[PDB]
Amino acid sequence: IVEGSDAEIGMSPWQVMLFRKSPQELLCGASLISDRWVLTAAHCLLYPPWDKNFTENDLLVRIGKHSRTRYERNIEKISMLEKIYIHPRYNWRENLDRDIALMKLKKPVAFSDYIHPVCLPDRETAASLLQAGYKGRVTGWGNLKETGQPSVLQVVNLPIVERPVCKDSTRIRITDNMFCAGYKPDEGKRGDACEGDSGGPFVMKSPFNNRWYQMGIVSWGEGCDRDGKYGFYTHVFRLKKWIQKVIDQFG
Amino acid sequence: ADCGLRPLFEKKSLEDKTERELLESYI
Amino acid sequence: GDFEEIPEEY
Ligand SMILES: N=C(N)c1ccc(CNC(=O)[C@@H]2CCCN2C(=O)COC2CCCC2)cc1
Ligand code: NA
Ligand code: NA
Repeated sequence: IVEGSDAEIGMSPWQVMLFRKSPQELLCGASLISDRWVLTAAHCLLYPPWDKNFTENDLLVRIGKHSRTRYERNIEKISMLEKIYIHPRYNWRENLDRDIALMKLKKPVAFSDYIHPVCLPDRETAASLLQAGYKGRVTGWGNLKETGQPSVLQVVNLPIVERPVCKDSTRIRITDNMFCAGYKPDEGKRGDACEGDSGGPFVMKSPFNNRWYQMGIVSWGEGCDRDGKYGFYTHVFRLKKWIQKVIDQFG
Repeated sequence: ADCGLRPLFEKKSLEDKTERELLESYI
Repeated sequence: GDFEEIPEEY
């Protein structure tokens, strides 16, 4: 996260760290959507141009964390993967369309003050909150700058950007399964997601029921916090049918 | 279910330091 | 790593 701030304790209790077993380092962010399911970006797990292809046994999930590098004894929970599900139309070849994957945990995680699931949007919440200018929140342990790494979880609030501005900011083909967020040069303020923030949540607090909903997943961008460029997020509600099918079929 | 309600904030009626920035953008 | 070692159990 670039130009963000340190998170408060328990501010993002759905935040998940996907952690490489060997060598032990940060892989990506992710989110807790129930006591046994974690949502992340597909590219975190599979991305053939970079020879990236992780299997279940390659990884651990760390939940309830604040510190990036520390083992937070009596606070974090560390979980094993039962199974990974990648969207079958995930487009790694061209533009990261449908950049989403589910992970099932070997055992349910115990909720606590620091560990708690985020909501997934319904059609009406999505319609009312995914509007240009409305701000969401992105969190993660990734780089603080494009060209280092934070001591604790970072947070930044960013406005959703109009689809024409999103499209005109890049040569990449943008799809209905993505949205972009960030400030304009003219707006002054700045901030962005960056490498290592991948697969973490873009959340918004519904003013209707005061609950936090995950509307996006950190997916891609060109550089980090560049003027005239915007971060791109997987549109969670647009892929919700695949999400429900997986969880229903695989419980 | 109890999703999206944070034990150290919503469940205690405490607000974090910048959630009001989001609220104010919901125009 | 820059990372603290996790309990061997995991
Ligand atoms: N500035 C941001 N908002 C931002 C956020 C997340 C990331 C990490 N993700 C990545 O680096 C992803 C995965 C492989 C290529 N990639 C990219 O960002 C750049 O590659 C092209 C984007 C569309 C297809 C590929 C990079 C940047
Ligand atoms: Na364009
Ligand atoms: Na920018």
